[PDB]
Amino acid sequence: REGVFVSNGTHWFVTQRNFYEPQIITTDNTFVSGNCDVVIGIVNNTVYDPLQPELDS
Amino acid sequence: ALQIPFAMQMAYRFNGIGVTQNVLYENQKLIANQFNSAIGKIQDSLSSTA
Ligand SMILES: *[C@@H]1O[C@H](CO)[C@@H](O[C@@H]2O[C@H](CO)[C@@H](O)[C@H](O)[C@H]2NC(C)=O)[C@H](O)[C@H]1NC(C)=O
Ligand SMILES: *[C@@H]1O[C@H](CO)[C@@H](O[C@@H]2O[C@H](CO)[C@@H](O)[C@H](O)[C@H]2NC(C)=O)[C@H](O)[C@H]1NC(C)=O
Ligand SMILES: *[C@@H]1O[C@H](CO)[C@@H](O)[C@H](O)[C@H]1NC(C)=O
Repeated sequence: REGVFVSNGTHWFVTQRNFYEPQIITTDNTFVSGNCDVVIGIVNNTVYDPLQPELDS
Repeated sequence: ALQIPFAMQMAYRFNGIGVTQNVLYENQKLIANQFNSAIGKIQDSLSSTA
C-alpha cells in the first residue's frame, strides 16, 4: 500500500521507502491486485492475517 | 545515490501521478514497448527536421 518489499536474506518485510523500518507483511500492509502469472519478478511469501488468530481464540 | 530496480522506480513514478503500481507491473511490457517506440520517433523527428 505504501512502501517496498525488502528482505534481509531470510524473511520478507515491508518498509517505507525513505527509512528502514521493517514490518511483518500482513493484509493491511499490502493490497491484492491480479495474480502471479502477470507480474515479472514476483516471489513467494506468507501474508499474515490479523483476523485469523482472533477467530481461532 | 541509492540503487533501485528501474521497474520499481517506474512503479513509484506511476504511483506519484495517482495510478496504482499494479497498473505498471501488469502492463510492463506494453509500457516498455511504448517507451522504446517513442524514443525511435524522437530519433526520426530530429533526423528529418532541422
Ligand atoms: C532477518 O531478520 C529476521 C527477523 O527480523 C531474523 O529472524 C529472527 O532471528 C532471531 C534470532 O535467532 C529469532 O529469535 C527470531 O525468531 C527470528 N524471526 C523469525 C521471524 O524467524 C533473521 O535471522 C534475519 N536474517 C539474517 C540473515 O540476518
Ligand atoms: C511459488 O509458488 C508457486 C505456487 O503457488 C509455484 O508454482 C509451481 O511451479 C512448479 C514449476 O513449474 C509447478 O510444477 C507447480 O505445479 C506450481 N505450483 C502450482 C500450485 O501450480 C512456484 O514454483 C513457486 N516459486 C518458487 C520460487 O518457489
Ligand atoms: C534479474 O536478472 C537476472 C540476470 O542477471 C535474471 O536471471 C533474473 O531472472 C532477473 N530477475 C528479475 C526479477 O528481473
